[PDB]
Amino acid sequence: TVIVERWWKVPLAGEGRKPRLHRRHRVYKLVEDTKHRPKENLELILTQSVENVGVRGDLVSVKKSLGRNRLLPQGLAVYASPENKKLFEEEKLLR
Amino acid sequence: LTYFSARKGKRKTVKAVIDRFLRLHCGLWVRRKAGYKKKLWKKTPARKKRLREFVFCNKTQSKLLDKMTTSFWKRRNWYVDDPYQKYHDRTNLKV
Amino acid sequence: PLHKYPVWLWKRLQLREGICSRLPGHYLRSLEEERTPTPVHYRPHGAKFKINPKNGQRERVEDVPIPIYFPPESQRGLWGGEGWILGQIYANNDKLSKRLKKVWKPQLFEREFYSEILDKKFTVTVTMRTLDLIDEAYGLDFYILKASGEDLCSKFGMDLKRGMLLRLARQDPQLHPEDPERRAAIYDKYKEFAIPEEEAEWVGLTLEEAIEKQRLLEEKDPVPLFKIYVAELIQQLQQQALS
Amino acid sequence: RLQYLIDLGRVDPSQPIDLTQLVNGRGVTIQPLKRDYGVQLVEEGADTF
Amino acid sequence: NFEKHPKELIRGPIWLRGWKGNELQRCIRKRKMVGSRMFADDLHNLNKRIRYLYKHFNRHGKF
Amino acid sequence: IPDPPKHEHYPTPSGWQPPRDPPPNLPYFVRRSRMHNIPVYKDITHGNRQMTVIRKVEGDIWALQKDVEDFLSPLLGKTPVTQVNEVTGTLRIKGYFDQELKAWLLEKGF
RNA sequence: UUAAUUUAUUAAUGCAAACAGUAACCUGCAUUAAAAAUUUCGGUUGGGGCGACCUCGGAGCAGAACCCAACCUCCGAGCAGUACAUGCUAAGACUUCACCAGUCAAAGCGAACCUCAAUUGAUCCA
RNA sequence: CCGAGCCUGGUGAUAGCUGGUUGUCCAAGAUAGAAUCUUAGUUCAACUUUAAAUUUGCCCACAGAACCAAAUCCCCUU
RNA sequence: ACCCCUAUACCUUCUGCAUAAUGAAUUAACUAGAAAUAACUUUGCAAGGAGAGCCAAAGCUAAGACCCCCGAAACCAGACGA
RNA sequence: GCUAAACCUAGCCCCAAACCCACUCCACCUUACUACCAGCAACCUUAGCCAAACCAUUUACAUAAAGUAUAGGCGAUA
Ligand SMILES: [Mg+2]
Ligand SMILES: [Mg+2]
Ligand SMILES: [Mg+2]
Ligand SMILES: [Mg+2]
Ligand SMILES: [Mg+2]
Ligand SMILES: [Mg+2]
Ligand SMILES: [Mg+2]
Ligand SMILES: [Mg+2]
Ligand SMILES: [Mg+2]
Ligand SMILES: [Mg+2]
Ligand SMILES: [Mg+2]
Ligand SMILES: [Mg+2]
Repeated sequence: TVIVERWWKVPLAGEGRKPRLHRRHRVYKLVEDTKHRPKENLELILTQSVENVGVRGDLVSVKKSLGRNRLLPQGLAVYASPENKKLFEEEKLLR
Repeated sequence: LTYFSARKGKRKTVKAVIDRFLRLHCGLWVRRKAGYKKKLWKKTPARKKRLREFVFCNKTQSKLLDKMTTSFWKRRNWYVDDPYQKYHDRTNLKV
Repeated sequence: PLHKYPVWLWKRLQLREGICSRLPGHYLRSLEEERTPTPVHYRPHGAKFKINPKNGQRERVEDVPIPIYFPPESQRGLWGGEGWILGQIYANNDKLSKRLKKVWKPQLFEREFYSEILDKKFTVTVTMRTLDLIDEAYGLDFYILKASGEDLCSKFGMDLKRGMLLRLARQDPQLHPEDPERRAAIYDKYKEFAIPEEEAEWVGLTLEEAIEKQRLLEEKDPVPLFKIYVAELIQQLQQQALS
Repeated sequence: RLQYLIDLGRVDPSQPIDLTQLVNGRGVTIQPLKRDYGVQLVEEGADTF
Repeated sequence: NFEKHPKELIRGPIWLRGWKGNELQRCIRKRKMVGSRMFADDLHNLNKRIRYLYKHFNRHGKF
Repeated sequence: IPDPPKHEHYPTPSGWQPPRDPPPNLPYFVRRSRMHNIPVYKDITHGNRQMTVIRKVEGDIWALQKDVEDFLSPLLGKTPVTQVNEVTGTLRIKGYFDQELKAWLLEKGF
């Protein structure tokens, strides 16, 4: 994904009006890319003990690739949704 | 100088003039002397002094400036404490 | 001469006029909505007023979206809100340097997605942005449901959504027997959403498709006039008997 | 100017002189577009008031 | 009692009803007021006229 | 527009004075404006040319003109140079004599 | 094209992004190439070319208030040196035949007790 | 009619260049210089026209305008 | 009626054209100055004017009155042709 | 006296109002106007003339606020 700042300034047109645009408003200047960004980490609840990377029942911050192409498809983990979190807590308590 | 604009069909102002000059209500045009913020070392003090004064434009120049602007820049403006306010109106003329 | 209504309104008029009027009220509403989609390729001016530089003065600040271009590859599989950007660049980002045209493409992929409501694995063209969105909404199904039609950005996605809605409505067996409890559980996950069965049929359709559907619905065979005549005769006879 | 107005009947000094009253009288014409911020009282008829 | 202005008496094309104007100006007004619901073949012509007119006024003549 | 209140002593401050009753019998009469001022005005035709105008004149304009001439001849050392227009009861007198003219009018009692 | 500005196209690379593991194919940003693409080709001139010149000053033509040309005749300049009140301001003038640029300058307030012929360059931008 | 086809559209393209600009009668009315990719043009000045306001305008007579011819400037009277 | 005397077509372009410089066989009909600021003018009202907004140290409202035609080689977009 | 002249009314222009058109039969996407036999499919910024007296960034495509704020080789102009 590319974020593209618009050079040349759209001249500001009303509440309920489209602002017509010019072939110089078509000129852009890319401010940032979503790529070339600090890689973030995703939260997952583990349904199974995995190696040293996760303890069963616990909520861990994983590398996103690992989450998306291994853990989630293989039923080894689930998203940090508030829904199932409660359930997991309950399970822990029971244990 | 756009005697008729595209959308409104009114005359436009050449904004260079507006940037550079001050129209007194009497229709004198006041200008900062050129070459006044430049190469001041080589210039003799008297010359510097001369260059730091404001100046009144020639009749022809004034006329040109009037043509170049719209009637808005020629209105009476009642500023609170503009330093030039006293020069707008003219006193004790005789031909 | 002059036209009665302007040319931008002709399409609207057309809807009123014929077969498009026979389409239901809840469907045409969707067509008419056309809201502002989620910003993807530009940072928005979140506040309506900013106070600019150069002069210490507040002024209004509207945010005009970058037009975007979706090539027909993107209709086949879920891309995000993002599609191809078509624009121009100044050469070394000085305006006094040359202006030259530019096409900015999204980074495409090909990935599988299991959908609980559908019980099937869909290979999808999926941008990173889409993946991120999915993660945010947790389930792919959830994302499909949650994502507003303008936001979703694909015909395929829309279709999927429609299917999901239908499933929710009917309460049809996706897991077949030996998993009724499981099915119930799944359903309970998505008690939110779940529109009436008649509305969910029309969801995520083009105009032409909708029209076709409508036609199919009210095609039939023409009824014999003879039958009608006979009925009338019978009625008359009955009336006579009564009197 | 104010004095003149008073003399002429328009602008009643038994009431308060608010901007509105002045406007009604038609002593001071003012215009919000072109950024007028109201009347300013001036010294011009200081004596003979 | 000033219920109606004399400019509301006049019957004519909507774009110039109580509005004097100029050649170019009139064209512009037409384009804005009516152009939306104007015949393709004529709208184009109008646009062309406007283009020409601007050039003629803003550039071509004397003084 | 309201008719101005009856003050205690004329001429009022800001040098106003009403048109005195009864009307002074003369060949000419000068109505006042909307605002009850005596209608003599400055005018500058060109950049140079400066003049005064008495414009509400009624009846015998010629007589009025003559009177004006008589009045103003000792100041200038001339015959003032006047363009009367009979149709619209007016009087273009060359050079400003506005305030003086007004004063004269007041004295006369218009 | 070895004139300028560009590389959006193709070129490989390089760095990201995607990837896998263990003790390639695509997108984004950089790179230099190839290929191209916009583009312009100043004036004076005893035709044009070639050669020379193109701004400023002094002398002659121009003998006595200014002004006065030529690819007319002759010298030169594109700096120095001394200061560091080469501080502030200000009546009134001159002016390179316009404008812009230049010049002179009484008084006053502050202080003491400029030389030099030419010696320079607008606006916007930095 | 290929140094890059033809047609339509943008296109009433653009021309400091050339050509052309149609009833009567009267009046005033001529080329000091500037800069300028500028000398086939331009914009200031100068001259020219009109409408104003005005007081001086032209002709000019003695005096006067360094040193290293013809004349001119200034100039009261007239 | 000729014969006598006087008499260098026109337009354009020119420092200057009878020029042997351009154009024009002739008739007919068609064929080329259109825009406001700012001025001036005469009305209207007037320390105000104006049918909101705008202008106003005599103004403001009003009308009237100035600003051509023909002509490239060209450039680009989209069709059509071996 | 020949050639010729002359001649109103076809219709048309600009508004206003109102949202139009489209199967007697047969034929017509194959070489259209053809009675009768086994495989594709649409979407992808406009540019340039031109103006800037060259030319490269750049140049418009109800009323009032307002040709105001802003933009701009800070200029043309928008
Ligand atoms: Mg609005
Ligand atoms: Mg040459
Ligand atoms: Mg030679
Ligand atoms: Mg001079
Ligand atoms: Mg001194
Ligand atoms: Mg032409
Ligand atoms: Mg004459
Ligand atoms: Mg010739
Ligand atoms: Mg060209
Ligand atoms: Mg062949
Ligand atoms: Mg150009
Ligand atoms: Mg050229």
